[PDB]
Formats: sequence, structure tokens, C-alpha cells
Amino acid sequence: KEFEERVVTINRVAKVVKGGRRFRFTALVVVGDKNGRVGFGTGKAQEVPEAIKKAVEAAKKDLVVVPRVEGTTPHTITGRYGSGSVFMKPAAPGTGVIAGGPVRAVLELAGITDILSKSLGSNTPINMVRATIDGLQNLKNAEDVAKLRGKTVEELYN
Amino acid sequence: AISQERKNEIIKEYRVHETDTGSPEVQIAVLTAEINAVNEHLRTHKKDHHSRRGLLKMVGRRRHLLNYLRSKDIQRYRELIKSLGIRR
Amino acid sequence: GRRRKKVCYFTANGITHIDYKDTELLKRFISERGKILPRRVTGTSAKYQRMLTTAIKRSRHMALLPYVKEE
Amino acid sequence: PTINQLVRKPRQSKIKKSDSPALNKGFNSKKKKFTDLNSPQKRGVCTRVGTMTPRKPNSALRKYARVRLSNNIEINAYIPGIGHNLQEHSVVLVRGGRVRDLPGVRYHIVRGALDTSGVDGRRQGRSLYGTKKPK
Amino acid sequence: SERNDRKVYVGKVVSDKMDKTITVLVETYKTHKLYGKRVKYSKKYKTHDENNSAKLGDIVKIQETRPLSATKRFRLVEIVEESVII
Amino acid sequence: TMTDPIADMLTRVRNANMVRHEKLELPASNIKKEIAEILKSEGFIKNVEYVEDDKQGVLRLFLKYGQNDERVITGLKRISKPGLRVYAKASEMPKVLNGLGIALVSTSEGVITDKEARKRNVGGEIIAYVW
Amino acid sequence: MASKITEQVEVIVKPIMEDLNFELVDVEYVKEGRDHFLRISIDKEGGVDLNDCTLASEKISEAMDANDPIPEMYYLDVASPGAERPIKKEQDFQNAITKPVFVSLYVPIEGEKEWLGILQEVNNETIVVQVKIKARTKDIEIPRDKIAKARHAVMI
RNA sequence: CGACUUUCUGGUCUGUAACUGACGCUGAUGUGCGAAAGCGUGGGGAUCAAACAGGAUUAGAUACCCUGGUAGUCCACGCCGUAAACGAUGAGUGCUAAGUGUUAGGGGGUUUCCCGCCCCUUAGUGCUGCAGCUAACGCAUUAAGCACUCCGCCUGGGGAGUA
RNA sequence: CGUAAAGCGCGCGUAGGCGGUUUUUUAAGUCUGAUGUGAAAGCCCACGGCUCAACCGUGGAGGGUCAUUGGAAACUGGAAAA
RNA sequence: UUAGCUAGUUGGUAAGGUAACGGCUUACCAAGGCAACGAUGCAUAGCCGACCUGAGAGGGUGAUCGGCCACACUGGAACUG
Repeated sequence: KEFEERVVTINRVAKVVKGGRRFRFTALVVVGDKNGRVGFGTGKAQEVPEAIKKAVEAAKKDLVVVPRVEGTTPHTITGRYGSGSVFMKPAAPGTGVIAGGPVRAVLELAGITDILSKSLGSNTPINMVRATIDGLQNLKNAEDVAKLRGKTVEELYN
Repeated sequence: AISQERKNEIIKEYRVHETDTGSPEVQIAVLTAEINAVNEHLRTHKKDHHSRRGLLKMVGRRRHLLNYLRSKDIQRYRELIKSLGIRR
Repeated sequence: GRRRKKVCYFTANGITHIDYKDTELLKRFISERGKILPRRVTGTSAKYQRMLTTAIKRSRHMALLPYVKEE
Repeated sequence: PTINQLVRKPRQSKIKKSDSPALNKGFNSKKKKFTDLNSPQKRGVCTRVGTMTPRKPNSALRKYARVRLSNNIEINAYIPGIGHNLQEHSVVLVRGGRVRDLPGVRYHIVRGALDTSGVDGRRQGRSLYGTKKPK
Repeated sequence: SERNDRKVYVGKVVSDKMDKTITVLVETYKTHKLYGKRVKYSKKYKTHDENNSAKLGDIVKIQETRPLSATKRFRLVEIVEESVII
Repeated sequence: TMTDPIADMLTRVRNANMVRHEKLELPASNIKKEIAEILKSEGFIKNVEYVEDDKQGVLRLFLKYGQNDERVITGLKRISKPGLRVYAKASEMPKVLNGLGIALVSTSEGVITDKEARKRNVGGEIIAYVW
Repeated sequence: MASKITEQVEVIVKPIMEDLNFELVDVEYVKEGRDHFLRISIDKEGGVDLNDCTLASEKISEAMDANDPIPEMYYLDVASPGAERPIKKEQDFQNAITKPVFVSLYVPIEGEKEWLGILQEVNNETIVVQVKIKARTKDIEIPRDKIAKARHAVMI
């Protein structure tokens, strides 16, 4: 979709070698539509423009669907990856999406209105936003199973 | 030692049906004879650890079989512990 | 694997033997130095290998076999 | 743990100990009864003053002093801050603070309100350093 | 005061080593605050058998009638299951 | 010891979920039979079957995977497990993933689904969560 | 070693009394896995101002800055102690007639021998302190022969 | 826990289903068993062996390089109960791609003993690896995957296993 | 607890922990209401006053793991039957 | 790093005694009676309603205010009503 970049930070990774100490400005960008699509990316560079270039290029490739109702997930689940797990839940309107900073940016690049959420386990942004993308890729909808199950909506339904 | 000779000898009697393999009455009789034999061995084998562990587990399992015979039955248990003279 | 040696030489023997009644089969069981051709290079199953080995080691203790053999 | 052993156990936390032994007056001046008073301040005197030296490169010479508060419990405490007019056996107020200067001590004096008078030449002591608004 | 059920307690007679007095152990179990699993716990009840007619293993109900001695509180109401080796 | 039937039932169901096959059978109980019928009602088990043999008859399940052998359901777990005899009254009925997620509950008459539970409003021992 | 630290005592006792004209009553060093802690009790006047500690510490540190026969660098603890002193000699008690002292005497009270009083006058072994214990006033003659431990105390 | 043997027993499993009818479960307390050293006693001492000393070395030399010898090691029981007893993988339960062995089993067909083959599991112990999961490492039917009753620990480092 | 902190050294086993398949009863639980009964206030909700707020007040809600009884027999626990 | 407590104690007998109750206390006879599911001992403590932080779970707290309990220099009493 319309690619909207979202980097988390720029770490310099000093790959010190024989002699010199080569530090690469490493930055991971997440590219999304904030309207039902998002995708993360990784890039190791020596500067902000090179890093954003490469990581946005990587991020716009892999995307997601972000199935929502009221612009919000029809269900509630939690995301987990490598002990960087995070928890998610919808929220009543006007309350706003609440989550830790970086994963909050992830979910606004999914474009949600009101969410119960909080980061857990690891505070490393990469790991926790990866648990986040796992969870978001593990969303479904009532119609999906109303098809999948022979039974339909309005009898076994959110 | 024992083998099935004295086993069957002492199961000839307490079998609710002579083809049974539960109803530990005959079976606990076998266990009684065998623990007696292994205790003779233990008096022969003054120091070890196999006789100790074996007697532990065997007598405990037979004890629990009795407890069952006291829960499953109420008279068979006593009549054994007076006839067999074990786990009274 | 595993790393045992040839079997089916029991085409006229088995499953349990001998222990001692043919010194010549024992000539082929293990080495002749007193050292033991391992189960790695003897072959029969650890049950039969172990029983044959204790047979030959008894023969050593039985003087039917030398414990160690010289040259 | 298993549910039963969980029941026959409290699952005790790892509750800490206050690294500031701030046992304020409590029952010190009657019955000499030990009492965990958490007062932010007790009045008391530094019977002796001193000065340990820091190592290189930052030879930021820090000065200490041993003090007794209302409970009169011995401790060697460093003085921070620039400027003073007190001496041996001067009454001093000590606040809880552990700094990078020297172990064996976890408290610190405060400037401005007692014998260790602060300096009103700076503007940071506008609400603190014991000194009034620099007017 | 029979309208008042007093304090009846079905339970087993555990001892009678008192003059005309027995002890009924009536079993209960209390909830856990954090958890919800428990085990059976009870309160022994020094109780007056009118002639120490009770026996060990006697499942029996009783009746709070009067403080009869030290912790001797509950009269027997009816011997339910006076038992011997079963 | 096979302490709980729910636990082994659900762990082997999740194992089949991983292995992506449908035809599997297992020693049942009357409750296992009834809940398997509830499963076929839910659908994600395309077919269930019960016979009798030692000791309880083998319940025979034949799953309804997705169009591409995907779990129509997402998650599955026991609730009433050894030691934890956990009950839910009329209002104590939970709603895993609301209607989409479901859970049978044993009640004073029998085992009923979450829809039945909040429908006839008889609580009971909540059994196992599936979503 | 102890001989070494004594040598530093003589070499650095020069500064102390050409700088702040103090005298070191001693220099002793304690160590806990790092540059040890040479506490030098600097004397001169009794009521040493903190500045009179800062400047003296400057002097002694500069003195040893170029002087350290001891191979490693170490913490200089520059101490300008107060009048508080262990009273072993009778003159130690005589000087302290102004200030309170606490003593541990062969005849204790309530198990332990240590008691603090504020001296009113000097009377050989006998004591006319305004000893204050449990908020109690009195002049109690503590026999020095009883005294197993005696130290001049803080004035508070 | 390996020289051989026996003692009089403890345990191992294939198949077995024999049938009372859950008799099962881990297991606080308790509690046995238990490297080595050490040691009490009573012997041995074959080594070995601290300490040791002769003695290099060097005022010093046991420091080590010597020479011998050395408590004890070794026999009787206790004390010893401790360790790297470590997989820092409690036990049992049963599920779950494979390839792919073992250690005993069994069966079927396969063929002269298929022993020869294959394959099915029995019950373990492999290596690679589905999935899964771990920071990583890797396990992965013998999970570190999935679950379940029951035990203990862990709470920064270390202070100090020490008081 | 595969390695950063954690599996005795390893046992036997008392209590106890949980409890196989099926058939009934029980209602103990369990669930499932009715009762009495949860000072008050605060407590949440609404609302009244105080300019308003603060605030009290008003009522409601909430508030037992309490006792009792209505069903119920899935389940665990019994009871019985294998 | 709190495991035995335990003798009017245990129970009854008779007396008394109190609103009652009973070792409640006397005399009797008898030996109990509790004890790891932690008695006992020690520290400590007013109690709760309530309150603070916590999404909550929870944790923590226990100012006035509601009540309940304990005390009134110290101990030993008792008159009164």
C-alpha cells in the first residue's frame, strides 16, 4: 500500500576489525499504511539517509492485512517472540490506543483507535515489535471462521 | 526363592475364582512367602543395599494390597491377617 | 550403526554356546594375545558377546585359556 | 510450583532492606528504645571533620566528617558543596545520599540552614542549598 | 431450646479417655486466598458421652448444649456409626 | 498416570493441528463422546465416531481443517485440570474470544457449550478453552 | 610495610609543620582490595576547621604527589580529629575535665560497664562528673581501678 | 557398579491379559542408601602418600628437583553423608514429521535358521532433523514441543556456605 | 532450573496431592435460584446543596468465603455396582 | 536458628462459687490433655471496619471516624453500687 516508513532508532554497531573499528549506523524501519497494512524492515548503514533508504526498501516488501472492526481488532490476543512478548486487547472508543512507545508506533502504523496493550518481557525494541508483528499476523475475523466453520456469524461470533 | 511351585501351592486356597489374577489374597500370600525368603537371604547377606530396597518396595506394595483388601473387603483382610499373620 | 563385527558364523551353532567345548571357535572369538578382540570386531550381540567373553575369561581362570599369551 | 506446595507456602517476595540506616529519633530519648523513625531530618552534631583524598585524574578533594544526630549513632560522612564556616563539634544536618567518592558511607550533609552554611552567589540555591532566593 | 439446632456436628469419635466424656473430630476445609485448593482440617470436640458408650471410629453427630468442662461443649445428640475393626 | 482426560485429549488435538491430519482416534469417555459430538456441531471436526472396546471405546475423530489444511480454530486448552476443580456460575461464565472462541461447561445436568451456558444460565465446572 | 609507612611518616611530617605547621600524631593505613587508606591524624590546634583540613590535605597531597616510595598510589585520609580521646593516662582525664567522658569500669550496672558523664572537676581516681544516665543527674565517683576502658567522649 | 566364581537374593524386559477390580500417583515430616579424604577404635600396610627430613636451591630450604620414608590410603565398624554424586535436564503420564541406529524382544511375510530381509510396535539408549521453543547453544519421540498430579531450589554480584 | 540463580547424591515410603472405564443414588460439594443477613460512612452510580470545585448529603449500586431452602446429578466427592 | 507442651492440668466425683458454665476453685479417684495440619517459645502487635498505590490482580497501610478490646505511678486487693 502507500508506504509510510517508521524507524525505531539508529544504533551504531562498531564492528571493530584488525586495525579500524568500523561502526555501522543500524536502523530498522517499519513501513505500513496505518489503514490495514504494515511491514517491518532492517538496515545497517553509515548514516540516516542510507539507513532509511535500505530499511524502508526492505520494509515495504513484506506487509500485513491488519483485520479490524471499528478500526480495531475484532478479538484480543497477545504477541510473543523470544521472551519479548506483548499483550493486546481492544478498548472502548475515545479511550485511545495505549502501549509502550515503539510498539505503540507499530500499532498506529496499523492505525487503531482504542486498544488495551502493554509491552512485556524484553524491552529491546526489535524483539518486542517482532512479537507485535507476529501477533498482528495472527489476527482473524468472525466471517473468516463463519466460512471456515460450517456455522456462520451471529450464532458463534464476537 | 520362590518359583511358581510354592506360588501355586499357596494360591490353591484364597482364590475367589481359581483362575483369578487380581484378588491379592493368594498374591499377598505369595508376597509373604517371598519376603520371608528374602529376609532369610538378608540374614545371610548381612550388609548390602539390594535386599533393603527390595524388602522396602515389596512389603510396601503388599501393605497397600492389604489396605485394598481392607477397603475392597472387610472380612477377607482380617481372615488373612489372622491366617497369614501379616499386616494385621 | 553400530560398530559390531560379522555374524551368521553361527550357521552350525547358537544361540548360546559353548562355553569351552571347542577351543577352536574361541580361537576365532577374540585375539590370541590374551587381549580381547572387542565386541567392535567380534560381532555377536552384547548378551551373547558378554557370555562368550566371560566363558573365555573363565577358561583363562580355568587354565583352559592363558590369561595373557606371550607371543 | 505444584498447587499443594504452593498452598503450604507463602511464595515469599525478595523484600529489600533500606540501604539508608535512617533510624531517626523514635524512642532514643526515652528508654533508649530502638525505633524505626523515618524522619527526613534529625538535629545533631559532627564531632569531627576530615578530608580523604581522591585519586587521579580528577583530584576533586572531598572532605568528610563524623556525625551524631538525635539518635547519636556514629558515622563518617562526606561533605559536598563549596564554601562553609563550620568546624569540629558543629551542629549539622545530614541527608541521605550515596555518591561515587568513597564507600563506607551512604549519607551527606546539606548546606545553608545550619553550621555548614551554603553560598548564595549562585542561582541554583534559589529554592534549595538552604539559602534563600538570591535577592 | 430444641427449636434452636444448637451446634450439631457429624463426626468420628477419636477418644474416650475421660470420665463420661469423648472427643468428636468433625472435619472441614477452608479456602485459600490466592489459590483455591485445600485439604481437610477439623476441630476436635471434647463431648460428653453420657456413659462413655462411644467407640473409636464412631461416626456421630452431637449437640452444643453447655460448657461442660474445659472445651467440653457439645452434648452427643445421636451415635450414628459406632464402629469397630471393619 | 493419565491424570486428566481433557489434558491428553487437547494436547493430542494440538499435535494433530501441528501435523495437519484429520483422521485420529482415541479411547473416549461418555463425556469425550458427547464433547466430540459438540465438536462436529461446531464443525472444525469434520466427523467424530464412537465404538466400544477395552476399556472405554475408542472415540474416532476426523477433523475439518481449513481449505488448505489450516486450523479453522486457533487455540485450545484445558481448564478443569487435576487439583483445579474450577467451577463457573451463571454470571461466572467466560467468553473466550466472545462467540468465536468457545468452551463447553459441565453443568448440574451435563456438559453444555458456552452459548448454551450463557443461554440456559446454569453454571458449572468450566472444562476447557478452545479458540 | 610498617617500616615503610614510618619512613613516610618522617618524610611527610616535615610538610605538615612547614605547611599548616601541624603535627601528625600518626599515619595508619587500612585496606580493602584497593589503594589503602592512610589515615594521618593531623593535630596542631584541637578545633580544626574544615578549611584547615582542606588546605592541609592540599599540602600533604602535593607533598606526596612527587613523593611515593611505595610503588602504588593510595588514598590519603587527612584527619584533623577533635578532642575525643581514649583515657588511658590520668592526664588524659585531667585535660578532659571540661568535656564529657564515658568509662567502662569493673563494677558495671545492668550487665555492661560503659557509662557517660560530663566532668565538673578533676579529682584523681574519684569522679565528680555530672554523669547523665537515663536522664539522671549526679556526681558519681567512678574508681579508675574499676575502669577497664575509658575514653573522652563527644560534647554533643 | 567390571579379574573369575559362587551366596541368595534385588532388579531388567519381550510376549502375557491370565482378570480381583483403581488396587494408582509423587511424595512434607520421617527416612535408608550411599566418591574420596579424614578419623575413632582394633589389625594390615603392598604400594602410594602428605607432612617430613637427608637434601638441591639458598642465611633459610622442608619451598621442587631429589632419597627414603611418611598419617593414612589398605582390613572391622562407626564417625563419617560430603564432592564435579553434574545433564545444575525430579518422577510418572500420554500425544506429536522424519530420517535413522543401538540394547535386549516378539511377530508377519520374506527365505535354508530372514539369522539372513523388511516392517510393526515392546522398553530404553543414539546421530541428523518437522514443528515447536531457547538470548543463543540445541533438543526435537529418549523434546529442552505439547500438556497433567506430586519435590526442591532459585530473589544481582558478592558479601559469606561464611558468620 | 539445556547453560546467567536453582534438581537431594540418590532412596523407601507416612500423611497428604490428585485421582481409570461404565451403572445408579447423594447433593455433600458443584451448580442454581429464594430467605435472613452483610453497621453507618467511605465505597461506585445517580443526584441535591454549597458560585463551582473542594465538600457533605441523598438514594441507589456495590458489599459474605455467612446460615437456610428450591432444583440438579455433568463433574469431584462420596454410597452402591461392576 | 521456636518442638515438645503438659498437672487443676484431663475428666468426673462432692462442696462452694458466680448470670450461668465448668477446676472455676477446693477434697476424691483416675491419668490424662495438648504436640509438626507448627502446640510450645520468642519478637512484635491494639482489632477490624477502613485507607494508599496498583487496570485490576494484588501489595501495603491501620491518621481522625464507626465500633470492639487493653490500660490509667507500680503491684496487691477489696467497699460501693
